[PDB]
Amino acid sequence: EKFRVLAKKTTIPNRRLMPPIEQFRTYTKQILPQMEQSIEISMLQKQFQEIKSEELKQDLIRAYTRRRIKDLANQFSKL
Amino acid sequence: FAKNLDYLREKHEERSKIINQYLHRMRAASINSNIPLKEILRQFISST
Amino acid sequence: KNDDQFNIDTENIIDNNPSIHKPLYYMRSPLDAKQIVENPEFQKFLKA
Amino acid sequence: KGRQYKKQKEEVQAIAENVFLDEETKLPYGIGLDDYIELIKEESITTKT
Amino acid sequence: SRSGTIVKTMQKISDKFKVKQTVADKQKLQSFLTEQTRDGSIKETIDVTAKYDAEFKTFIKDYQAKHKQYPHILDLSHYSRENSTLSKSNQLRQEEIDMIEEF
Amino acid sequence: HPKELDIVDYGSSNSKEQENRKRGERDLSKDNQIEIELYRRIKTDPFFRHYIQNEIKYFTERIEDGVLDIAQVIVPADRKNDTPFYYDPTLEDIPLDLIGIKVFASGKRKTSSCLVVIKEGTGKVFVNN
RNA sequence: UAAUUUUUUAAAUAUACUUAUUUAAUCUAUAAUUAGAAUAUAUUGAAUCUAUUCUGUAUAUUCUUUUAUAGGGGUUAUAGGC
Ligand SMILES: [Mg+2]
Ligand SMILES: [Mg+2]
Ligand SMILES: [Mg+2]
Repeated sequence: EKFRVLAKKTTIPNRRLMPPIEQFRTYTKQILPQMEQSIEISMLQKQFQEIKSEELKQDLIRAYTRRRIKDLANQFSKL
Repeated sequence: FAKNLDYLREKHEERSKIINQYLHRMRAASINSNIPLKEILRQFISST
Repeated sequence: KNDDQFNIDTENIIDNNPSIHKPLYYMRSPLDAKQIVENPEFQKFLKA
Repeated sequence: KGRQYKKQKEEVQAIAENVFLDEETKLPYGIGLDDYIELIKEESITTKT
Repeated sequence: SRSGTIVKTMQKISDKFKVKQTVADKQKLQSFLTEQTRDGSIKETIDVTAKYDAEFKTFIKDYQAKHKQYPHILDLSHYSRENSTLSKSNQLRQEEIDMIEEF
Repeated sequence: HPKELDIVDYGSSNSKEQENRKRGERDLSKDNQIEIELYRRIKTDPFFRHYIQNEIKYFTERIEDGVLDIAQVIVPADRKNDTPFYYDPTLEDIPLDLIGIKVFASGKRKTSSCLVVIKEGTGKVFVNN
């Protein structure tokens, strides 16, 4: 129903009867890096396996940080 | 399964080296030491 | 070969159960390594 | 988890359980002056006797 | 907080390379097993290492059957008093008298 | 000074605890009721019985160890893990527990005091009849 | 095919109103994230020199703090009087 009459000459209508914008930001900020770090590391641990020296190992990591910190420098440039 | 076995080899070797230090020093505490008896015990207690 | 189980003797705490003031010696959900071994699965993988 | 919040009548009736008169007395015991009562029970007796 | 986020990340990163998603060496691993399988030294390795770490216990806990859950040790003395049998009332009569005489 | 009490103070004393029942630990003070609960538990606890047997000994070993350093002119100092392990219960995970239709509504201002009585019906209003 | 208004009698109920009395400040559940302090342990990094120190992160504890999710309910936290 839509309308019901209470009494004589009293009609009233009755009353007793996936956001995208978050879907984007949750992908950009949270989901990408967690998917990336699992990739960006496993591509490196394999590369550290064949090597047996401890000099190269600790320099690739420290080079990976520089190349990953620039990613944040761009974000703060934005609003 | 094989990774979790490497997860032992680190620890068993860690626990072995730490112990084999104490064993060496009790052979030294038998000789090189003022207070030989306690060093034999202190180095046990830290192993506990 | 009944040298496998592990007990606490919750009635007479200290007299029967030694070193009970040290946690690593005494767990809340203790293991039975013999079961862990004698599972046929665990024997296969190591041979694998 | 029965309510400690008690109404009046329970607090009133809880008192009368402990106090009680006696026909020769018509005075209450459980209030604390039970000693003074036992004078009068004797005094009424010692006079007549 | 730009200078703060930079620092927190670099240490998060360093912690993950310490994790081992893979094998390190095989000759060591195989030689490690043959030595211990030779005489049955494996059980000691499992018991001791399982005690001062849970992560190895969690992996091996599944292979085990017939688990037991005792109380926690600190809450054990309290657990025994609450479960006092009728026989233990014999003690509690004495232990009630020993203090009353004091008081 | 004797504490006089009133007619009303008799309801709780006897109705709560009957004279027919015996007397027990619950009838005592709490500060005494706790000591019993300590006297019945410490006999079983491993920590207290261990720490208290050995308390004097810790007080001496720290002196003998210290006098060496005064004899070997080095300042006194403490080593690591000289003591036993004892449970740090904070680091350990213990249980927290062992185990029709009406409405009446009011509203207020400086001095006024309104009382409302809602009933089902047409849109219809009254105030003080 | 009704029952307006007013007065009176008898009883129950709780909601104004009256009295006494208790409490009253900044919250939870979780998560991420920020700001920072206290300890204890572990620990990367830093020594142009008090590295028996400083900093950072984690763990537990001790209070504090942003945002989110959901849901939970506000003043008295003030203003006079004596
Ligand atoms: Mg008023
Ligand atoms: Mg009421
Ligand atoms: Mg008042």
